[PDB]
Parts: sequence; structure tokens; C-alpha cells
Amino acid sequence: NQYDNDVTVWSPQGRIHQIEYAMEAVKQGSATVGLKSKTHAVLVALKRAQSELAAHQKKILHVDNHIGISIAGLTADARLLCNFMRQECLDSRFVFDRPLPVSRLVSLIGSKTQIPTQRYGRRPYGVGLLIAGYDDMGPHVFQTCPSANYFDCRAMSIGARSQSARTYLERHMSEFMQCNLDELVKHGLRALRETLPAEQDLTTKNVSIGIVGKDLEFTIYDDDDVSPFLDGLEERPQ
Amino acid sequence: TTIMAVQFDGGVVLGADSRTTTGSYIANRVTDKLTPIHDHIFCCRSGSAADTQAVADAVTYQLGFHSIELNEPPLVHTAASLFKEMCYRYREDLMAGIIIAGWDPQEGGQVYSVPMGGMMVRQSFAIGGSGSSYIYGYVDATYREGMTKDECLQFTANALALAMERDGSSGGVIRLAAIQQSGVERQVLLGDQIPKVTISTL
Amino acid sequence: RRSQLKQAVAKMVQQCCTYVEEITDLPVKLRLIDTLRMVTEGKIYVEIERARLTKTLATIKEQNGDVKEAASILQELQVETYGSMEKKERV
Amino acid sequence: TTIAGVVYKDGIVLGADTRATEGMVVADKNCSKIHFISPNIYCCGAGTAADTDMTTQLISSNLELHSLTTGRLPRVVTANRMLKQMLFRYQGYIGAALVLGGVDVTGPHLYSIYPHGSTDKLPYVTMGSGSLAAMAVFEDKFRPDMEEEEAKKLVSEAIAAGIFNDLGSGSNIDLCVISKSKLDFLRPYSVPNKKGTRFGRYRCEKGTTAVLTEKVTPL
Amino acid sequence: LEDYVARPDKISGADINSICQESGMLAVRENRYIVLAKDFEKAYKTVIKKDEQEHEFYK
Amino acid sequence: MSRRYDSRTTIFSPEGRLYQVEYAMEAIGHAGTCLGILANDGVLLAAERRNIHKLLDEVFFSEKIYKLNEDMACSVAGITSDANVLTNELRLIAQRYLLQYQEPIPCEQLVTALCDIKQAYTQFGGKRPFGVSLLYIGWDKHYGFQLYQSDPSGNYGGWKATCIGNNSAAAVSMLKQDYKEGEMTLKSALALAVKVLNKTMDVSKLSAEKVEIATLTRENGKTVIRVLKQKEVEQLIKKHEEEEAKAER
Amino acid sequence: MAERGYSFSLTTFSPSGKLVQIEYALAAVAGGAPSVGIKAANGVVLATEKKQKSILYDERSVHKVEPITKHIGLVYSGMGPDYRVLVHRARKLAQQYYLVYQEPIPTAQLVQRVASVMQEYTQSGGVRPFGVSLLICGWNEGRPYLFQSDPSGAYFAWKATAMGKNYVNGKTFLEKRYNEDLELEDAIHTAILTLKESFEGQMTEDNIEVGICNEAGFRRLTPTEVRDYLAAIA
Amino acid sequence: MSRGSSAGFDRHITIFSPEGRLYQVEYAFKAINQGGLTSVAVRGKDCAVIVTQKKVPDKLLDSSTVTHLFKITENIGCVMTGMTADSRSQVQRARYEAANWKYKYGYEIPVDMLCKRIADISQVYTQNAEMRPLGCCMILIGIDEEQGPQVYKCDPAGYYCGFKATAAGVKQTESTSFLEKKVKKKFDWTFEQTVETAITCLSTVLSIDFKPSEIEVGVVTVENPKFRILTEAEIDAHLVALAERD
Amino acid sequence: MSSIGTGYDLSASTFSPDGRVFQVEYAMKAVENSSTAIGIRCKDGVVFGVEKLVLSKLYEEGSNKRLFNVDRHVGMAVAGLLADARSLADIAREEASNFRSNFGYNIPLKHLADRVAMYVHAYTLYSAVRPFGCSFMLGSYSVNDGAQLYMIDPSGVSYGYWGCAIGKARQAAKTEIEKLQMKEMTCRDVVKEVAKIIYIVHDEVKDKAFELELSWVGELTKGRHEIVPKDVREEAEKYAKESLK
Repeated sequence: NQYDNDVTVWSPQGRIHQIEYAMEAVKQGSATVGLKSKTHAVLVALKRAQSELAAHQKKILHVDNHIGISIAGLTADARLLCNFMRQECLDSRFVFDRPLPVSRLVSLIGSKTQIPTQRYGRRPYGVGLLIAGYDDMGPHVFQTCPSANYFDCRAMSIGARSQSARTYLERHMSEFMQCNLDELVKHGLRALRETLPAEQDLTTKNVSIGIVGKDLEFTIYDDDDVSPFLDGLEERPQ
Repeated sequence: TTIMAVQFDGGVVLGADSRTTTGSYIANRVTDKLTPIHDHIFCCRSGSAADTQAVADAVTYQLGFHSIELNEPPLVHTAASLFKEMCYRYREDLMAGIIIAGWDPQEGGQVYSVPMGGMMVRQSFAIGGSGSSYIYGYVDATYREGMTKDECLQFTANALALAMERDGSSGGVIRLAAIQQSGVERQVLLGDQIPKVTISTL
Repeated sequence: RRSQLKQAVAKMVQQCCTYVEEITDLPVKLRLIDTLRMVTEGKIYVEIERARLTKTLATIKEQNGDVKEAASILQELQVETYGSMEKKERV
Repeated sequence: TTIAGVVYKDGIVLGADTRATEGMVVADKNCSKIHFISPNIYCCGAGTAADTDMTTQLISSNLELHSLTTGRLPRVVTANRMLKQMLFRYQGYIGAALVLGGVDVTGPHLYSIYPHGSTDKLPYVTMGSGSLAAMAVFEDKFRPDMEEEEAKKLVSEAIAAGIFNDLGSGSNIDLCVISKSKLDFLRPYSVPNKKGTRFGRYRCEKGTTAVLTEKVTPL
Repeated sequence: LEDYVARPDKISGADINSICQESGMLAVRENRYIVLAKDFEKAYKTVIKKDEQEHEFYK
Repeated sequence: MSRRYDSRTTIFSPEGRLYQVEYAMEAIGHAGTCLGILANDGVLLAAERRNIHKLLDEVFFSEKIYKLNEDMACSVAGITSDANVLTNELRLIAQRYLLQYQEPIPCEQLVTALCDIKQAYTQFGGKRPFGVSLLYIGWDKHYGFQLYQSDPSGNYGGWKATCIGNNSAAAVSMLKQDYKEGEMTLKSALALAVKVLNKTMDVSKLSAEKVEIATLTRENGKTVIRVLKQKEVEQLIKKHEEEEAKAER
Repeated sequence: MAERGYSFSLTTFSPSGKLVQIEYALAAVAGGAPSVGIKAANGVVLATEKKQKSILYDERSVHKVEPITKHIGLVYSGMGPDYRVLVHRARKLAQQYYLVYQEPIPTAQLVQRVASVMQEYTQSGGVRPFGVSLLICGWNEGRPYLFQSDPSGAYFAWKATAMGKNYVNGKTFLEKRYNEDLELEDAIHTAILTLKESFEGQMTEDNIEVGICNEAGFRRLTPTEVRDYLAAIA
Repeated sequence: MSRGSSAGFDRHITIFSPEGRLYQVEYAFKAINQGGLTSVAVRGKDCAVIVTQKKVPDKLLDSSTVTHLFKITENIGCVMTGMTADSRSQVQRARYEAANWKYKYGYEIPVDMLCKRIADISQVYTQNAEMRPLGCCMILIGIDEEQGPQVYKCDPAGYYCGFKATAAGVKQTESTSFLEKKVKKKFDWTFEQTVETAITCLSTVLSIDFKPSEIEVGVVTVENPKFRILTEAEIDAHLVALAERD
Repeated sequence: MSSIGTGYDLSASTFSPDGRVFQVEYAMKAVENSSTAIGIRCKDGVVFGVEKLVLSKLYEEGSNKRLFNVDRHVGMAVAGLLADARSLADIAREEASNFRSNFGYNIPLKHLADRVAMYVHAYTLYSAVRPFGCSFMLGSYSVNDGAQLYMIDPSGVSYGYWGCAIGKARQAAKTEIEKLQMKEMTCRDVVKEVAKIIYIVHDEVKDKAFELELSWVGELTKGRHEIVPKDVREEAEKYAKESLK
């Protein structure tokens, strides 16, 4: 109405309606699974295309050769936070020279995305980031929301009916740390299908793979360079 | 550059200092304070040159003023001496001034801190400083013993100040000594109008 | 010093009053006017209890030269407090 | 140009100077007032370059007026101290104003001497310029412990007589300025002992070196 | 009469019948036969009303 | 809230123009009138003060006509309040241009520069445009004697006789009727100025207290801007009696 | 962190030569305190209502008669906070004049400069103009002067004007009445009588406050003195 | 009172009403009433006393900012009356301004000047609605250096003037008239009496009374110009005396 | 409590006619829905306990945190809307760090409690920001001033505390702190006492299982805010289960 577009009107639960809308924006966006090991971090994201005479847009974006991000939601809102994450990580690398921990970086992002939620007349962003990083401790997958609230997970999946993906992840939680770079992707694939209908499984050109570590430099696999990482999947675990 | 000193009792301090504030070769005023208004509860021991002390003394008044009200009335010694470090930081070698800070904060017991003209802040036993403390360095040290007691501190401290004005070619008539407690800052005047001399050479 | 709120001080004053009239004749007459004054303050229940006290001053004072004074005090009180007081008390 | 000195009876200030205002080291004016009134009970004796003394004194003159009018309580020397302190420290040297500030403050009587740098110190008699010494020597003779207002006037006329002899730029009148809690005397003349005057003879040449040929009268 | 003007700092015309009604309320308890100065002044004191001028408001 | 109101200050309205700009013209209508007339050897300003009161002390003798510079003059038509700010901006601009230029400030140049500030507020800043139209009179060499008119709309105009303030339509025609192009000399023009002020006021009766008359006449080597004392205006008020006959005849 | 809120024009032109929101401010000064000002022609005297109607008043310096400088005094009617800023600003302005001229700010000039802020607050969004009107006195040009600066920012020139309760009625009584060629003592007596006509209730010396401007300078009359004047006249 | 009519966008803005009222200021009075704090202030010649109630939600407290007596400068002291949130922000602003005065003035500030600086700052709040005025009320007490003890009161707006005795809080007017009788009766000003007269008044208006521990009294005596809090002991000395006083 | 969703909260600079903004009242309501976070001041330190929400067995210490170190000696335990609590931690972290640069000593909590409470009130004032939606405690052990515990509400009141708790039942927990005398305790005994209260007070309607994470700034961590030592943690853990039974 106009009391739900005001960023200064709240529920009796003490929740601003504009923050609530902003979480859902993620959920209409495509499903992404982000997992960690003790040598690597893998970002598996689901693609989309406009036409058959087109290649799919990387949902894996290139920041640095040690940290990498994957988006789910609005691309334009994404790009402002992306310009912010690239600026901070590169800073860290020049000044400190430490291959930046994931854990410090997400908390500052949490501060910024919180500012429009407090501003009158300004909308929160509504993109979800699973930030994969590798520092000297080992890999971490942190998930930052359209609110401050950020998660340190072994594996996480966010998007449509994402709760179901977590269940597969929880059954193989320990395994992730032992498994290889190749397997971490295959366990990601098997989580990503749970979000989508059981009428459909993944295909080669809707999968984008983003691999992170400092035992390897950052790689984005697109639509046909996806295939080697892809093989080994189970059709709809229920 | 008159001497500054603060000698350790163990619950309050006694400072002692010599007077003359100088307008170059000529001494401009020898009827001045050596413990002017720095706050309303805090003391610093001052000498040196009028400008070197003053810039620092005021910034500490202004910061101290914020510190005292929010904490509840007494400020911290360590906080106060850091503020002086900042002024000195810019004017490193420009100002030779070094301030002798002595207090009783709510931190605990008696603390004597030496804020340098470099930018250094340290809590120690007792130091006496100035640009002329490379001159009365022996005299303080003989007086200075482990736990020099208060009654002893009155004679020792005053004497060090007396030794300074007579010998000093930057000293001058009247030692004005300052004893600081948690009650406020208290100055006393030991005369030298009347004839007191550190015994002549042959 | 203060009113102390009408209810609070009043309970205390009312209890001592009732006992004063009963026990003794002569020393009672001097204690009873002073205790009686304190109870006067309320416009609450205190009026009903003050009035009984007054009858006692009136007969005791008649014995003394205080007789002129005695009438003035009861006469004014009947005016002041018509009360919720019972008929036996009112006659 | 400005050599200033002050003395203490046991009160506040009679500030003295010999008059003359100079355009550089050439006299602009023989003897006109150079111990100054700020708004209405603070006075300043000056030394060194007179110039910095006037403008610093004028800002301070603004700020003490703010405190007097609301309080109805004496002009605050400490306020005036602080403003000057603040201006001179930033640069570490910016002009030379050697100033004898003096007013009886709301609580204690407070006398300030501001040099070229910053200070925060509190004496009770100061004599200023490079001739501080000449002014001090009259006071050290005349004034033993305790002095009176009249007596303090006699030292002050004498301090002003010494500067006139020491530097010829200061000349003529001895100005005495009484600064108190609520009595502030500015009267030019306090002692005529000399005076700069015009000639009694006249010679000037009229038309034997004069050359003219045109005239008009615009408004 | 002089006193009646003095006591309140705010009163208006409509308020004079109200303070008279208030004085009369207290007075009936006492059970009197006349109206005392005592009754008026208490009557002014309760619902005297805010000093609006000093805080903000009229001024 | 603030999002549920209208005032259409920076926002264009259905009209295609802002409310705030159009409203300012209405406020100007019921406030004291200012006219500038052209003479052959000078220019003059005559104004009705915003004071309709019967007793003035004359603390400030500029309450409508303020002389900015020794080369310029202004009048105020509108609210005295917005004038106060504008008067201070004018003493600086008028003297600044002069420091550089060393030539009497052009009447046109001044107004276009000022008009730019009037429009700046209405378009942006979220401030309303000043409720004052300022009537500038001045002289520069390359146009000659001038009168320029300033608006809150940022409109300027080159005039020879115009009036703004109260009952302006009547007033400009009345100045045209008595005074054609280049007709009337400075002295006779000062009379004409009072004659229109007597007729057009917010409240009748023209007196010394209600009027202030200013002359720009070029003296011997300098262009002299004076505001006439009450005494001189009075001699013009009798002159204005004589002038009524003269227009008709 | 940052503040927005209200930054669009709050003030709309009314056809009357003034805006709506300023017109309302002039009613505010009317419900303000009675203050009277009459120019005696050998000084100016200004008198103001001391009280804020609690009738506990204990003034020794907390006055509403305030010297700005050597020969300028201010008495006001309306708002307290709005007035304090004008007093602080006035000294800075007087002194601004004092630095350049070596004389403080004439009546006319001080008015032009105070008036520009009062208008500023109107046109701008998220601010409101003062609720204060000033009776400004001064001795300049060799003549005493008295000006009125209204809460709008407009100025009306007055030899005598009244503010506060019944201000409108106050101006007409003064316009007819106003006097000149008055001795200092008489100046006080006339001023107090005019104050009796504006101000209601009791007057003693902790109810009214008087200040005078003359040749010697502006000062503020002691509470004892005011009382002697008050008694004297009918 | 009035709630005002709009002709601007007056309703949520502080700008004028036909009463002359400012909407945000009137709302600032209701902030006083939220806190529950009421203060009675008395001026003497021995001392200036401010006495005010101390809020207890629970018995686990430290007294360093539970306290509504504040040191706004070492000699002159004050209380904030009203809503405690608005009070803390104002105290904070004032102290930075107070310290600024310390850099400028160089010494202990007069009570007249201290109230005047807060008043100018609060003029910034009052004119804005960008930032709402702070709906606390400050009574400054302290000994002005030559004049004597002074009690001045500033409103949320910032209106200040001198008074024989002043009050602030939930209701100014009712507290003042009670205090006015105490003022008429003008007692011999010495330490015990000025504190005691202040204490009796605050207790009569509430008709709840209190123990000494439940109130906080802050005095500025001619004895020590320092601003001093009596504490539990010293207040108690007055209370026991007061009981014996009629 | 007063607030209506229409009127007098349609800008964050609108003052309510009751004297307390609707927005601040809304900010307190969110604290009231959240889980209980407790912090009790001891004679030899402060012991924190905040329950860390676990929705998956995938989560590590980083997920759903409520213990921050504003300084590295000063702790912050928050309750209510996590999004605003973490942002105020970041500005606060900066504010502490600048203080340490200048001042150079373990900061006295009494100064922090005034500056932060005023900052929390500032956001109620201003249009570009809205009030903070948590109530938080600041807790430290220092030698400059000892053990200090303060709590700031989203109103922007600072009050001093011996022992406070904020949760779903703020009053029941505070009576329970009252019963026990921390005067008798040293920092070691306090860790046991915080641990039980968190389990009982909290009502599951949104949890599913929580992990208690506690932090020391005390004797065995030397005036810097570290997570609880292992011995202390185990002493604390047993008593909490025992108190249920």
C-alpha cells in the first residue's frame, strides 16, 4: 500500500516489511549450492539463457584468484555489492598481503546491505551471495543475505525450497572435508536438483562451476567446459 | 629551561620546580606559576619554554574535561599523558619541552608518568626532566632511593630545585614546588629572596 | 512534616484515639484533645470516630471550669459532621 | 613604538606607556593613545610590533563581551588568554604580539602576559618589550612588599619616563591606565613633561617656486 | 476582592463559574453557612492549569 | 511523512509550470509599488514603502530603495523579508564587478546574473523562489541610460518606463501615457513618479513617510546615486500636484 | 550518520504581501510577553515584562533586557531559544562593525543582517523562521533611534510601538501618544505608564524590567529604581 | 492548548500554528511525562539545592548513569528531568559544548553563561524537525561567582530566566505553587534548612514521600564551590532533623 | 506501549504525541520476541552467555553469533534483530579502535555507555536512519576500573548493572540474579550461574535446539575478551543440565 513501502513502519513483531520482501527476492532467484573441504571451495550455480542461439550468463563472477563469488537474484544490485567486495579484497592484498579470510569480509558486507533497511525511502538489495574463499586456515563458504545476517557453513544451499538440499548436505557433511575437488562438485549437483521439481534434473548447459583454492587459481566453467566436473551424479535423491 | 621533577612517595606525589619564564636572553617574568590550570583536579609539572608546555597543557585540559565527567570525576593518568604525546609527535625535535605528569587516578595507586617531547609515554618510579636534567641528573639520583618517604621528599625535592636555580643559567630566584593529591593541586613557595646558596667554590 | 497521604497516617491515629477515652477520666481530657486534633485532617472515615471522642471531652470538661469551652467544641462539631453516624450517637 | 609596563599595588593593574604611534620608524603621530580599551574594562599594554597586538586584542574584545553581558560579572582575562594562545600555536609563530592583558576576573584578579608564542602561565607583574628591564628597574626600587593605588601611579609614571628616554619613538606624555573591576580610566594626559609642537617662527616660500596655470572645481 | 484576581495565573471568564462550583463543592463538606476566602483560594489552586507561556504555546 | 504531500516546488505541475513560481506574483500584487522612469541625463526610481503606518522614525531610510553602489540603485516590490537577503547579495555583486570593470555597472548584465539565482532555487535546492521582484536602475556606456526589471521566474526585461508591485497593469500604461520614448527630462520625471504612486497604493494618501525617491543623475565626472531626504520629496509632492494638470493638458 | 526529512518548501505565498506561515508567527509574538519601547529623543528606553507568569522571579543578570554592546540593547517579545541566538549573533555582528569601523553596528545595519536569517528559515524546508520580534535601540548619527524587526524579517520603523498582549491596540495608542524632548527621569516614568497599559496584573520590580540607552551608554536599571518610577506616575 | 491547523505541512513539522505553538516542542512536554521524573529546586544564599527521584527497576544497578545528577562542569551541576533516553543524549551534547567553553573561556563557567550556551544549541533542535528536539528539561544549580547561589531552568525548547525557586517534571505548574508558599515563608538560609525545605516540597506534591536513599540531592555550597553529591549519609542527617522539625 | 502503523512513524524524524516515538517502541518489541542473552558482572570479571541458534548440523561458529568483542577487552552481547546488532557492532568496533589510538589504555566502560547510548538515540532523531532494533550489554574486565557491566536499550538509555539478562522473560531472570549474592562469588562460580538461566527462560517457538556459547573476560583470560576456557566451560555445562532436573 504505502505503509508497506515506508521503511519506517514496522510489524508488532518488530520486523520492517521492506527487509521481509528483500529476503524473498533470493528465493524467486535460481538455486546455488556452496560447499567447502579443507583444500578447496566449490560454487555450483544454476544458469538461465534467453534463447537457444545464446550462451548462458555466468552466475559465477570473478573477483580474485583466491576468492570467488556466486550470485542468486538481481544482477544490477549484485554489481554494486560486487564493486564493493572487489575493492575491499584487493585493498587487503596490497596493504596486509594476507590472502583475506572469508569471515572478516562478509561482516563488512553485512554493514552495507543493512544501511538501506534503516534509510527512509530506500529499498534493501535482494541478491544472495555465497562467497567462497581460501585463506591459510583453509576454505570457508559464507553466505550473506540481503540483511546483515551471515552464516559460516560447511555446505549451504539457498534459493527455491532450499531446506531440502540441506538435508543431503547434512547426511554427507563429514565427507566433504575428506573428498576431493572433483567430488565436492558432484555432491553439489546432487543438492542443487532437490530445490527444483522432481520432474527435472540438471543438464550440462545450465550448470556453471566456480572452483576456488590457492592449490589452484580461480576458474569459471561456463556451458561446455562444465563437462569434466559434471560426470558422476544421481538422479533426484528422495 | 627550568627543571621539572616528581619524586615518588607511594600514594601522592611531590614535585619541585624552579621559576623563570624567559623571553630569550632576558628573563621576562620570575613571578610566574609552574602549575597553572591544566584541568581542575590534575597536575603537571612545567618549566621548559612557555610555548612548548602550553600547547600540550591545553589539549589535555580539553580531552581531560571530557574524561572526567563521563567516567565520574577523577581521570586516568595514562590517558592524560598520551594527549601530550600527540602535540610532540608533530613537533618532534622542534620543541625540546618534556612535561612531568604526576597523579592519583582511579586506576589504582600512585603513578608517576613521563611524557617525552618525542611522543613517549611511560609509567615509572621517579624521573626529573627538562632540557637541563642532563645537568641535575646526579642530584636527583642520590636523593632517589626505593620508596623515598614523604617527609624525606620535602627536603630532597626542594633541594634539587634550589640546586637548579643557583647553578642554572636558565634558573632564577624562587623555587615554587607543587604537591599533588586527590583534593586538587597545591603550590607552596620556598623563598630564595632571603639568602640561600649552594656553597661557593674557592 | 507532610500529610503522608490521608489513609497512611490516619490508621495509626484512629487506634490510639479509641483507647484514650476509655481508660481514665482526668489525664485523659488533656491527652484526648491533642490526639483528637490529629485525626481531624481526613474527610474520610475519621469524622465518625472523632465525634464519639468529643462526647467524652464534653462531660469531663463540665466537671472542670472548661464548661464554656466544652459546649463550643461539641456544638460546632455537630454542624461539621452530620455524618453516616448512628441515631444513638446523634440524639 | 609600543613599550609597555605594569605594576601591582596589591590589586589589579595600572598599566603605563609613553604615547606616539609610528608609520614604521617615522612618526605618524607625535603622541596619541596606544594603551588600548577593548570594550569597557579590559586594557592592554603592548610591545614588540604593535600591529599583531591590536588585531588579537580585538577578536578577544569580541569574545569577553559575550561573557560579560549575560553574567553581569567581570571581564574574563582567561578567556582572552586562550584565544591568543590558540591563534599563535597553529603556525608555531604568526606575528609577534607581546601583550599585557589585565582585568579583575569574576573570581580572582587575573593578569596575563602573552608573548609571541603560546603560554598558559600566570604571573602578577610583567613588563614587556626589549626594554622590560627598564620598566622593571623603577618598580624594584620604589615597590617593596605592598604598595597603594597612588603609590602604584607614581611607579607607573616613572616606568613610562624611562622608555621615553630609552627609545625616542616613545615620547612626550606618560599615559596611566587604571584597570579595575568596574573603573577604567583612559585620559591621554596624566603627565605633560614634554610635548611635540609646531614652530613659533614661519618661513615658507609663496610664489617664487610655485607653478600653476589651470583650475576647475569638481564635487 | 483583590486576592481572587491574584491566585490563579490562568483563568478565563467561563472558568470563573467553574471555580465557584469547585469552591462550593469543598465548602459543602465542611457544612457551612457562608462562603470563606479559604474555599476560593483552594478552588483556584486545583485546575489552575499549565503555565503555557513559559514552555512554548501562546508565547 | 513527506511523501504524501504536494507543493510542486521542483516537481512540474499539470500546468507545465511550478505552483511556487506562479504564487510569488500574487504576493507581489498586494505589496508596495516600485517604478523606474527614463530621463535624458539621468534615470530615477520612486517607491512606495511596505509601511502603511502613520509614524515612522526613519532609522533606515532605505526600506524600499537601497543604493547598492555609487553606480547603481534598486527598489523592492514584494515582501521586505526576502528583500533583506537579496540586498546583501547586491552590495557585493555590484562592487565586485566594478573593482574589475572600472566603468559603471551595465544594468542588463546585473539582472541576468541575479535572475539566474532566482531560478536556481525553484528548480533545485528544494527552496521557494524569492517573493521579490527588484527594479534595477543604472547606467553604462553601451546601452546608455537603463532600467531593467527582475522577477522570481527568472524573467528579465529591458524597459524605459515600467512599474512592478501593486496594480502593475495600470501603472505601466500610466507611465507610457504621460511619458513616451525619450520625452521627459530628469526633474519633470521625478514629478511623474510621485503622481503614479499617489494613485496606486495598497493603502491611500501619499506622504513623505510613505514614499522614498532616488536619483541617478550624472554629475561632473561621477555618476551620483542619492536617496532624497524627506524634505526634498515634499517639494516633489507639491510638484506632483502641478503634474496632474500637466499630463491632461 | 545522516539526516533527511523535510527539504521541500513549507511556505506558500498568500496574496497579502506576506506568506501564510510567517503570518502565523506574528500571532505568536502577540501571545508573547508585553514589551514597550519609546524613543525619548535623548536616549531610548525599552521596558519588558520580566515575568514568564510563575511569579517567582529572581533576576540579577538573567534578564530579557540585555546589553549587546556599548550602546545597543535588545528587549523582545516571543520565544526564548530563538532570542538567545539573536543575542549571541548580535554581539558577533556588533563587533564585526567594531573591528572595521571602531564603532559598533548602527540600528539600521544590525536590522538588515538579523532580518536575512529570519527570512532564510522561511524559504528553506525543514526549518521554521523565528517567533521573535525585536525592539532595537541605539544612538547613531547623534540621534536616538528605535527599530522594529518582526518575526517575518520585514521591518517597520517606529518612534514608539508596543508588542505582546494587545499589540495591535498598543501601536495605535503609541502612534497618537508618542513624546520627545524628555529628561532621563521622565523617560522612565513615561515608559512605565505605557507598560501599565500593555501589561496586566501586578507590577513591583520582579514583574517588570526596564533598560535605558543614552549618551553614557546602555545599562540595565536596578530593581530598586524601577519601583521608584512606577510609584511616581498616574 | 491547540493541536494546530495546517496550511503548510504543519502536522508532522515544527512550523507554526495560529497559537504560535511548535508541534515537536509540545510533544517534548509529553516526553517529560513519560520518564516520571519531577524535580524541586530551591535557591539560597548558603547553597543551591536540586533534589530529584532516582529510578529503580531492579536492585541490580551501578550508580554512574542510573543517576540523574550530572557534572556539567566541576563547580556548576545539574539534573535532567524527563525521559532518561532524551536526557542522556542532551547531557552528551552539552558536555562537548562545555569542554569547548573550557578551551575558549579557560576557567569555571558562570551559571548564566552555562544555561545560555545550552539554550543556543537547543535553538538548533527547536527550529528543525530534521532532528526532533530532546524532550528533557534541565535545572542548572551552582554558585555564580559574585552574585551567589542560582537556580535557572531551561525547558526542552530552551526558555531560561531566573527564579526565586523552580520546578520541572511531570507538571511544572502544580509543583511551582506549592514551592511558592515555601518561598513566601522565606526561611533562614543555612545548610540544614535549604536542603530540608527542598526535600519537604518534593515529598508534599507527590504524597508518597521517600527515604534518603530514594532521592539524590546535589548541592553547591559556599563551603566548597565544588559540585558535590551528598550520598546516603549526609541526606539522612537532614531527614532525621526534618522529622523533629515541624 | 503505544504505536499504530498509520500515523507518527511515516518518517524517522516524526515525533510521537505521547513523548516516545513509535519506532523505538517497535524496536523494543523485536528484542522481546528473541532468545535470552545474559551477562552477569562478577567481582573478578564478567561472564557472558548467549545462545547460538543451530538450524542445521552444517553450522560452525560464525553462524547466528551474538558475541562480539567491540574492543578486544570489551565484549558486546546482543539480543533482538541481528541485522542492526551486527552493523552497530561495526561502527562500535571503529569507535573503540580510534579511542585506543588516542587514549592508550583499557577503556573505561562508563564512558562507552554514555557515548553509545547517545548514538543509539541519534538514530531515532535522524530521517536517514531508523532506531536500532536490539538491546545490548557491554561487559569488561580492566585494571583501570575493574569489572563493569552496562546495558543500553534501543531507546538510548544507559544504566549501570550488577547482573542483567534480556530475553523472552526479562523480569523472571533478574529476580533470579537478585537471589544469589555475586559478592560471595568469584568469576569462577558465576560461569555456572549464568549457564542455567538461559535454558529455563527461553521458550522454544522458533528454535529447534541451540548451543550455548559463553565468553570470559576474567581471571584466566587476563583483561582481554576470549572465549571461555575448557575447564570453566565443563563446570558450567554440568550445572545447567542439573538445574533443569
